[PDB]
Amino acid sequence: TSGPRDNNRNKWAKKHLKKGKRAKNSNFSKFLKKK
Amino acid sequence: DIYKDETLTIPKGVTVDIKARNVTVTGPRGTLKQNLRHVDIEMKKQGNTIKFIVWHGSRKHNACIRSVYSIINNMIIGVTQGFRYKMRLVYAHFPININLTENGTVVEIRNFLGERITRVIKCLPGVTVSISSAVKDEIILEGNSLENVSQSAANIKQICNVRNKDIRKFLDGIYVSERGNIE
Amino acid sequence: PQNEYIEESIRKHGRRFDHEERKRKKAAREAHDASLYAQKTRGIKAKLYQEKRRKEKIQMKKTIKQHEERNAKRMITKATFVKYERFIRPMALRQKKANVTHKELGVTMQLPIIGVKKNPQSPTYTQLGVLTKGTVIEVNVSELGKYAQITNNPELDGCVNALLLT
Amino acid sequence: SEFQKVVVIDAKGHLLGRLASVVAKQLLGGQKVVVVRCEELNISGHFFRNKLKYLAYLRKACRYNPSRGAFHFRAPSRIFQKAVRGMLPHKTARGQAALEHLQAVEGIPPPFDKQKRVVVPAALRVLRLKPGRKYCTVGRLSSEVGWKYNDIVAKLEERRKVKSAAFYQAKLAKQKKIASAKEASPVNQKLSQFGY
Amino acid sequence: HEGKAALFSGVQQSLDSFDYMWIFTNMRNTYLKRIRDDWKRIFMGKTKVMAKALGNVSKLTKLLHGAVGLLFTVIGYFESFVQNDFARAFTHVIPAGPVYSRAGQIPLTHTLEPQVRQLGMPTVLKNGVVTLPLCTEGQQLDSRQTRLLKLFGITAAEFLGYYSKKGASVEFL
Amino acid sequence: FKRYVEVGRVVLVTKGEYTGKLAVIVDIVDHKRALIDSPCSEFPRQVIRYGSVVLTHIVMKLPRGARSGIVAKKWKAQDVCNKWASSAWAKKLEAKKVRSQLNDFDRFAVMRLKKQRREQVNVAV
Amino acid sequence: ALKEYQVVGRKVPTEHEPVPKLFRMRLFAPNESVAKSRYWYFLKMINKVKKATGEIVAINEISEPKPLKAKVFGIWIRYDSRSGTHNMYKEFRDTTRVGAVEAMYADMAARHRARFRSIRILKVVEVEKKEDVRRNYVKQLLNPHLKFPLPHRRTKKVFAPHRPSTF
RNA sequence: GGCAGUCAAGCGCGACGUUGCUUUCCUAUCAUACCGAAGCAGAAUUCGGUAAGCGUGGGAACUGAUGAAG
RNA sequence: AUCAGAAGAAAAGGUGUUAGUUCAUCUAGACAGCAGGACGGUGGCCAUGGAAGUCGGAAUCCGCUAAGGAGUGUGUAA
Repeated sequence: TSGPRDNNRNKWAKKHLKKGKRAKNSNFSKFLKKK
Repeated sequence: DIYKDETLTIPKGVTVDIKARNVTVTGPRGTLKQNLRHVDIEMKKQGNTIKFIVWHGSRKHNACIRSVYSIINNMIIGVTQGFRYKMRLVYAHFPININLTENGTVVEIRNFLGERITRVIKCLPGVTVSISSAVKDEIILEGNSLENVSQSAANIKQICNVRNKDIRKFLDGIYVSERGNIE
Repeated sequence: PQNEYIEESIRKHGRRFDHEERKRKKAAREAHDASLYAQKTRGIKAKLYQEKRRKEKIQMKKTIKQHEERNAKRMITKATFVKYERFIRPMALRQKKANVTHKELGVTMQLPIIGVKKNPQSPTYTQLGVLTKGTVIEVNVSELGKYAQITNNPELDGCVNALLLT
Repeated sequence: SEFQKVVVIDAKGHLLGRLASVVAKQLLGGQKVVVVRCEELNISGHFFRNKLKYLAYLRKACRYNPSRGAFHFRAPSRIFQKAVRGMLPHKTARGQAALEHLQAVEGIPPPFDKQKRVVVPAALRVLRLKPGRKYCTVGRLSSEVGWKYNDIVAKLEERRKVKSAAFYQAKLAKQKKIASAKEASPVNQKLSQFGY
Repeated sequence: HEGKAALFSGVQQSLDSFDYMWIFTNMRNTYLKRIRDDWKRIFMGKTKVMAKALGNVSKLTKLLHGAVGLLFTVIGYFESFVQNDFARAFTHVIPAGPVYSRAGQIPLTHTLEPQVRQLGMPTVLKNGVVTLPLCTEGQQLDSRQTRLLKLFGITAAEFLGYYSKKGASVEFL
Repeated sequence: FKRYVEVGRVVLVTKGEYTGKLAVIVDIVDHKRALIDSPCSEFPRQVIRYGSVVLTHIVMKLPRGARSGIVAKKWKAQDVCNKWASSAWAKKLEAKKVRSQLNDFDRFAVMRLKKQRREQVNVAV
Repeated sequence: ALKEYQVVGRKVPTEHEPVPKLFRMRLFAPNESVAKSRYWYFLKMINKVKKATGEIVAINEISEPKPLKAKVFGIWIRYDSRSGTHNMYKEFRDTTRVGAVEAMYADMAARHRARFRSIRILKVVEVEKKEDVRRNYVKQLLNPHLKFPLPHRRTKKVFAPHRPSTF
């Protein structure tokens, strides 16, 4: 596994957060901001 | 001693300026700016040359005199002749993927020993890398700042760095062979 | 794995693309690496590294000298040998054999103690036949009867390293 | 030669242990000292020099109700306020009455932007330190230990300078008018023989 | 010092030599010894070192520079015969792919395992077989090309007065 | 622009009994001492250190180690005095020497001077 | 300060020795009571004439004949170390023999932490030729084209109004 | 490691050498993290380094609950 | 000095530092840096599957020169 301040569990996550959740969140708040 | 002087003749580059304690070295290829805070040394201009002087000091500061003389000369080589380096890849069974993006800044590398790890090699500011077309498995990276260019390929050498295996049998990998000027 | 069935196969398979450039730079970096390894090291491990360094400096100096020449309770707590026996000597503490080194021959050989001629500590110790440094002890010299003086303290050492008096 | 009722000491370029000793005497002298740009003070020795000399001070806490131990303050202002706290007899009635005459703040608040900012010529870095030496900046140092307000003050101080710069050109344009009017008064040139 | 004195003393005796008045690169040391073998020698030392010891000699000391030496074997052999040898640092071409040490003249020693690694040029030794212009005419002799021409078959090097005892007429021809 | 320590460099003694006298350097003996002279005979030739002197920008042509008369001979020809006075540096320091001989009534007469001068603020509005 | 003293002396003449020899020393001493004490120190270790035997005849000062001329002094020192063995040769560049030995003491007090009695100066000669000066830094303050900016600049009254120029 | 012998740095001994037998705290890591070196193809294994954070070689008024007051 | 500074370890180490002492060469060209030469008996005899200088054991001699070590390691089964 890894630890709290483990870069190995954090370096790949930043590349994993580039795709996946980030664009869906941008798609989530767009309709939320719509009146 | 009381003096330690070394002067290098300024070439036809656009700027050998050292004003405001900064190396604003501009040449024919472009303009480069760098901080001049390596050491408090006398950068004196004399016509078509720039003289580096370390007056009334010891060797601890005097040893750094030749570094700025080389650093400016290194900047002069990039301003006038530039830098162009070619790195050679080695593939045996699984070819290593390489994709130049953001005008060759974002290097999308994959399939290093068939690995699914996405290797993104972000280039240093001011350097453009490209896959050389003359020789297969060769990447040609060129730029003005050789220090940023050399450290980027070394980072690229540290990107797909082999680990957890015998270095003898597992020998194919990323290497640098050509390191020279752009002119 | 190595030279047998790997090296010649590696010759047909090629080596690393920078197998030579990495070694020479590391070879040149070693000339400056030994100073910080001598400066930043501390503790017993530094002295151990200094022990070999002092040995290497001595080894090179001898080689430099050679190359220049080439260019030219009542108990007995001490070791014993075996009313009047007021103290107690242990069976493990009693010693019967001793590493007897001849003075002229220089042969450090384990030999049995024929007897105890004289103990320099006390006559009661001589009566008890305790093992101590500098004591006169009878030793069989047939396989070499002779006396000997203990050149080493068998109490702190644990072994009766004695030199022949003859 | 100053007995102002209030002095403002701009602290960029000063040393810590030499300004804190100059100030500590003027506090006991009865003045009212304000030290602005305390964030841009200097300390002899390189960046890690005081860094372990203060990371060591973080390892020092009481072993009874550890919320009663030493209070290791992280602000650049309180770094220097600590320095003027051991220099004064702060356990007497004259120490704790002197300490409330000192106001040590970072940046420059507007109540002291529009006033004179004297400096100490006996504690300055460009004088008291050998050229080409190792020195660390407190406000650049204490940020790495917990003072999380670096990016705001460096932004805030940049706005104040250009506003003060705009103040200066109007002031600089003011005396260029009186530069003409000083010699235009003819009495200056024939009656300069009283030295003036 | 003594080695320079040994060459100056020998040159003084070579200046007192009988005749043949000889004043005479990229070739090997065997070429000089063979020239010494074809001489009843090969001894140059340092250029102008004997001139520093010797001090039309004044005009000869001005011309005393380069590779010269006294010998007595000749004139026709020096004028006509020039030894072919590899030069120091034509347009030699680099044969791509599997190459031979004879530049294609082998009717091909491609098993150069240590030399290819010592070359540093862009030639991949795939499956133990090396596979990739060696030089250019009218250009300076490149040292890397000189290292390549050392392995290649390029012998591109063809290796004035009579200081007589009674004549002593060192001509400038 | 940067000024240096030469032979024949004009200096100014800032800390000493001859404080404020224009003197010229003669020979450099060390990194802290030197040889210094001035044509004013009240200033004897002597070795000033650099901690109690301030350089001056004006330089003058002189070989090494001239005797005092030749220092005066080269001083009178290359007129260092009244070349120093042309500068704005001399204007303040000389006026510092007049504004300190000012008595009470003269320092009261300057009050009148600046009262005749203050109402000159009539300017191009 | 320092003051170089010419000292000569002898022992008490006896019937066996009607005329004692006279011994001259050129040494350095901040006053005269230490000169005639150091004088019996050197002469006791060399000539073995004790203080209970000898007498002192003449003390005079040697002012430097050319204090306005720059010079270079080669300095021979016998230094008494913690092993008591050092002969030392050192060069100083200044104007006066009085001033050199003060600087000689100061440097010797720093690098080798020598006290008063731990030093016995042996010989002081005004070395003159440029080819005999055997020090690199002394040689460089003696080239005709020498130059340097001022070191150690610093140009009461605390609370300066503006920034110092420091140029 | 000690005894005997040969040297010999050097100042009669002489160094490295050579010949004879005989709760919590602390890293000094026991695993986990990361690397270095090794006949280390891989697995597995050994050695070394950082590393005591957490796990599985040593040391030994305190927390609650109200409370006036610039 | 990456907690320097305001006897117990101490023998010794530093491509740490500043001053020095004694030696050598040095515009007959310092050291370095680079170009090139850097040879022939000979692959001496044993040593061996394979040892040509470089797995290795006594010599380790020589013609040649300014120079070549039965060879300084790298290196190949050689």
